Amino acid sequence: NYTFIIAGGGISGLTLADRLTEDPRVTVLVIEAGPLDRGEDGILVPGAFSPWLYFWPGLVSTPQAGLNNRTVDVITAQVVGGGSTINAMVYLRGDKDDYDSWGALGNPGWSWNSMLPYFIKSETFTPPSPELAAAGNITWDGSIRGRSGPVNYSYPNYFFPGSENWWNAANEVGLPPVKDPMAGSKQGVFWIPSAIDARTMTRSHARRNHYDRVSSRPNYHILPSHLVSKILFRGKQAIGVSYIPTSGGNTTTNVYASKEITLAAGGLGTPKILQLSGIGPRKLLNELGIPVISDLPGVGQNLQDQPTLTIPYTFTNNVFPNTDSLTTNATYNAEQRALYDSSKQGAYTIVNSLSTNIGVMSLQRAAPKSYRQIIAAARARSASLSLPPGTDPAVIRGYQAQRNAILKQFENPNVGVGTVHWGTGSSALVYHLKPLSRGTVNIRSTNPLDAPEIDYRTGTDPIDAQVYTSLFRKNREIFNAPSMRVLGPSEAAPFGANLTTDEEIYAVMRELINPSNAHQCCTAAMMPKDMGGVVSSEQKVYGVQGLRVADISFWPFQLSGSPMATAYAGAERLADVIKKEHRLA
Ligand SMILES: Cc1cc2c(cc1C)N(C[C@H](O)[C@H](O)[C@H](O)COP(=O)(O)OP(=O)(O)OC[C@H]1O[C@@H](n3cnc4c(N)ncnc43)[C@H](O)[C@@H]1O)c1[nH]c(=O)[nH]c(=O)c1N2
Ligand SMILES: *[C@@H]1O[C@H](CO)[C@@H](O[C@@H]2O[C@H](CO)[C@@H](O)[C@H](O)[C@H]2NC(C)=O)[C@H](O)[C@H]1NC(C)=O
Ligand SMILES: *[C@@H]1O[C@H](CO)[C@@H](O)[C@H](O)[C@H]1NC(C)=O
Ligand SMILES: *[C@@H]1O[C@H](CO)[C@@H](O)[C@H](O)[C@H]1NC(C)=O
Ligand SMILES: *[C@@H]1O[C@H](CO)[C@@H](O)[C@H](O)[C@H]1NC(C)=O
Ligand SMILES: *[C@@H]1O[C@H](CO)[C@@H](O)[C@H](O)[C@H]1NC(C)=O
Ligand SMILES: *[C@@H]1O[C@H](CO)[C@@H](O)[C@H](O)[C@H]1NC(C)=O
Ligand SMILES: O=[N+]([O-])c1ccc(O)c(O)c1
Ligand SMILES: O=[N+]([O-])c1ccc(O)c(O)c1
Ligand SMILES: [Cl-]
Ligand SMILES: [Mg+2]
Ligand SMILES: [Mg+2]
Ligand code: NA
Repeated sequence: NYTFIIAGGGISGLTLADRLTEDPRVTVLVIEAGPLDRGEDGILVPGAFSPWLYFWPGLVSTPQAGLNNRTVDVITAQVVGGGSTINAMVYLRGDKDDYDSWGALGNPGWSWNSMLPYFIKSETFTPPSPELAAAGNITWDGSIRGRSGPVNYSYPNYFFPGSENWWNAANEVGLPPVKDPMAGSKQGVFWIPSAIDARTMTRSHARRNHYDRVSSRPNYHILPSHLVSKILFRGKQAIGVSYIPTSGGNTTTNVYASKEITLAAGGLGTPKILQLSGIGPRKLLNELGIPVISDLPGVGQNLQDQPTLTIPYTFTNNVFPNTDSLTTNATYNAEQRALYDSSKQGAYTIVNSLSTNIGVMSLQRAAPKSYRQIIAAARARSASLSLPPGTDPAVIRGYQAQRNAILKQFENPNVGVGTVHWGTGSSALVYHLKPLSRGTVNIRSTNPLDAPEIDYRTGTDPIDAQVYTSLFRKNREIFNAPSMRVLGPSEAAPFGANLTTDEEIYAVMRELINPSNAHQCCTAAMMPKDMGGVVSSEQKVYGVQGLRVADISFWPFQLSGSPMATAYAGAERLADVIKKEHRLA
C-alpha cells in the first residue's frame, strides 16, 4: 500500500505529492494519464511554444446552443505537470474578492488574507534587469511576491517595440499602469508575469518544480501513462483506486492507500472518476447502472471556462520587429534563435505569438456609461433561467449564490471581468473572465476509456454577450487611440469599423468566440452540500471519508485572472490541511 494515492499528476497533484513526501514516513503514488515530457524545445523554450504536443486526444464539445450550435475541439493537458507543461506560462493571482467570495459562499478559512501566505510560499520571483524594468515600465511589490518557493517566475528579457504603442494607447483610454497585478487588484495594464526560470529562460512547469526537484525521494512514486478508472471503498471509506493503461489495454489493477485518496484529475477528469465511482447525480448513475455511494447532484455541474476572441487586423505602418516577424522573416527568426542559443536574449524569451503586457478591466472600467444597465438586466433575471429546467434545486441554489457574488463583483471597481492583449502582430485577444453561463461534463457510459459529454454552454446566459460586447468595444478604443493609430491598424473581416451596433458586432462574436482557454474549472465545487456542492471547506467529498478534490474542479467560480498561480497555491494550502489532520511532519 501507499499512505496517499493521487489521481492526476498535474499542477495540483504534483504540488501536493511534493509537500506530503517532505515527511519520509509518508509514501505517495501519483497516477498520471500522460507520459513524462522529453524536455522538447516546444515545451522548454518560450518562443518555440508547441502546446499541442500533449493535448488530451478525442475530446469534442456538444453543439454549443449559445454559439450557433458550433462544436469545438476540447483542449486540456495529458502529461506529467498537467496544464503547466503546455500552458502559455501566464502567472497571475486572482483579485482579493475572488477568494473572499469563495469564503462567503460558506467556506471557513477561505479569503485573500488566508491565501496570501500560500501564494508567497509557492514561488520564487526573479526581478527583471533594471534597464528592462525602466524601459519597459515593469513594476512589482517585492513584499507580496515569494522569494523561497519552488515555482520560478519572472519576465521575458525583451519586448517588441509595438508593445510601447499599445501601452500608451491603453493609458489614453482609461487603462492605467498597475503597480503589481499580484497585489489583489489589476485595474489597467501591466507586464505579464511568466512561469520561467530566469537562469536558463526555460519553462518552470510542475514536472520540474514539484517533481524533478525532489525526485531523489524514494517515497514519491509516479506512474505515468495510466488512468485512475475507479475509487475503491470499504463502506463509505475510500481505500484505493483501480487503474488501467491510458492506451486501452484490457488490464486493470487495484492499489490501496492507508490514509486518503486525492483527486487531482482536472476540471474534465475529476468529475468522471467520481461519477464512475458512484459519486454523482443519482439520475445519471441510475441510468448507467452505477451503484450510488454518494448522491451529489453537483458532480459534473457548474463547468466554467474563460472564453476567448481573436480579432484580426491589417496595418499600413506596423513597426519592425514584431511577433509576426518570427513567422514571415526567416532571417529575423534565425538571428533571434541564434541570439537565444548564445546569450539567452531576445524574442525567444517571450511565449510564441504573445507580447509582454496586458490589460484587465472591471465592468465599470469597460462600460462606464452602461454597466448599471447590464447589472440591472442580470439582477432582474432569475438565476434558474441560466440552467435547464429540472436542474437539481440544490445546484440552482448554489448557482444563485455564485451569481449574487459575481453581480457584487460587477459593481466593484477593483474586480476584473475581461482582458485585452495585443501580440504585436495580426490579431488582438479579448478574454471574458467572469461568465455567468454554466456548463456540464458527464460520463456517457461505464467504459473508463470513453470521453465524457462536455457542454460548455457558452453564451447561454444572455448577460455574457452584453459584458463581452463591452470588452470588444474597449479593445476598439485602444486600437483607435493616438499611440496605435500611428501604426495604421484596421479591423479585418469578419470584423470591421463598419460594424457599429451591438447587434452587428455580437453576430460576428457568436461565430468566432472560443468557449475555452483550457481554464476548465468548478465541476466538483467547494460549496455547502445544500447548495449543490461536492466538497467541504476542507475539500472532502460529501458522504464519504478519506477522499478529497485538489484540482480546480473544487473552485466555486472563475477568477479575475488565469488559474495556474492559484492551482499551485491552493495545493500548497491543501498540503498543510492534510498534514494537520494526519499529524504529519
Ligand atoms: C494549452 C493550455 C494553455 C493554458 C492553460 C492550459 C492549457 C492546457 N492554462 C490553464 C491551467 O494550466 C490549468 O487551469 C491548470 O493546469 C489546472 O491545474 P489542475 O491541477 O486543476 O489540472 P491539470 O490539467 O494541471 O492536471 C490534471 C491532470 O490529470 C490527468 N488526468 C486526467 N484524468 C486522469 C485520470 N482519470 N487518471 C489519471 N490522470 C488523469 C491529466 O492528464 C492532467 O495531467 C493556463 N493557465 C494560466 O494561468 N496561464 C496560462 O498561460 C494558461 N494557458
Ligand atoms: C528558482 O527558485 C529557487 C527557490 O528559491 C532558487 O533556488 C535557490 O537558488 C539559490 C542560488 O542557486 C540557492 O542558493 C538556494 O539555496 C536555492 N533555494 C532553494 C530552496 O532551492 C532558484 O535560484 C530560482 N531561480 C532563479 C533564477 O532565481
Ligand atoms: C441550434 O439547434 C437547435 C436544435 O437542436 C435549433 O432549435 C436552433 O434553432 C439552432 N440554433 C441556431 C443558431 O441555428
Ligand atoms: C513607459 O511609460 C512611459 C510613461 O507613460 C511612456 O512614455 C513609455 O512610452 C512607456 N514605455 C513602454 C515600453 O511601455
Ligand atoms: C478483458 O479480459 C477479461 C478476462 O479475460 C475478458 O473477460 C474480457 O472479455 C476482456 N475485455 C475486452 C474488452 O477485451
Ligand atoms: C528581416 O529581418 C532582418 C534581421 O533582423 C532585417 O535586417 C530585415 O530588414 C528584415 N526584412 C524585412 C523585409 O523586414
Ligand atoms: C465592411 O468592412 C469589411 C471589413 O473590411 C468588408 O469585408 C466589407 O466589404 C465592408 N462592408 C461593406 C458593405 O462595404
Ligand atoms: O481551449 N482552447 O480552445 C485552447 C486553449 C489554449 C490553446 O493553446 C489552444 O490551442 C486551444
Ligand atoms: O490578466 N489576466 O487577468 C488574465 C490574463 C490571461 C488570461 O488567460 C486570463 O484568464 C486572465
Ligand atoms: Cl513516460
Ligand atoms: Mg537582477
Ligand atoms: Mg515608468
Ligand atoms: Na538582458
